Amino acid sequence: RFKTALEVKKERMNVKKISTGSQALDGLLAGGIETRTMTEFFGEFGSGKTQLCHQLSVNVQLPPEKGGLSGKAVYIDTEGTFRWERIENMAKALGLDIDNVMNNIYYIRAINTDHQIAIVDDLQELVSKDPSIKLIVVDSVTSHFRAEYPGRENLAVRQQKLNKHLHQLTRLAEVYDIAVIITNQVGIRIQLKKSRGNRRIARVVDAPHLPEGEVVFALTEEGIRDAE
Repeated sequence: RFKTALEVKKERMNVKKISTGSQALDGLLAGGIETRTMTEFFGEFGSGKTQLCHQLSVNVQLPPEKGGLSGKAVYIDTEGTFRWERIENMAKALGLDIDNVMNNIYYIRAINTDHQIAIVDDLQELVSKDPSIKLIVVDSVTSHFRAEYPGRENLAVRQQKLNKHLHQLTRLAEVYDIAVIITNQVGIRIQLKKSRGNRRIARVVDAPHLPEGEVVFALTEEGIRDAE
């Protein structure tokens, strides 16, 4: 039939969140990763940030009753650490179908700063031609900017470009209703710190709607999960 754009906004405006696989982490996130928002995970190598980028990429495919949005993911690789083998282990843990899972994850390595900005330019067309995409992950988003504008001498210029790039990401998330996650090796900012063994701690460092505080979770062979 013939609708009004107001009906279309009401029918589509509902809060969409994507589970991390850990109930505890979800709690810290008021349910999970949210569309129309950019969420950053930052911390040291192995703190959990990239692993989360792999996990969320599969969970997004899960139906709503299982924590996903029956959507697809784009995984933009900055330092070439993306491993399908991890995606493989995770979709297996959930009993999902591997070839399909892997099939629903667009992937690309951004080789340098200009290619990284170009890719992000191109996503509108991609998410435009394919409405099933509900997740964009940009791992180590600052990597190439730090390597291309090194030192506190170039600090200001670096801040300038990055801010611009990250703005494009926000615009994308809000106009197309997509969840964007960026990670950094160091609206919502989450620090990740190594705890004992495979345990890791997550704490809200910036998020006006999220209660400040931290939680504990684990990096397991099956994926992101609650610590034993």
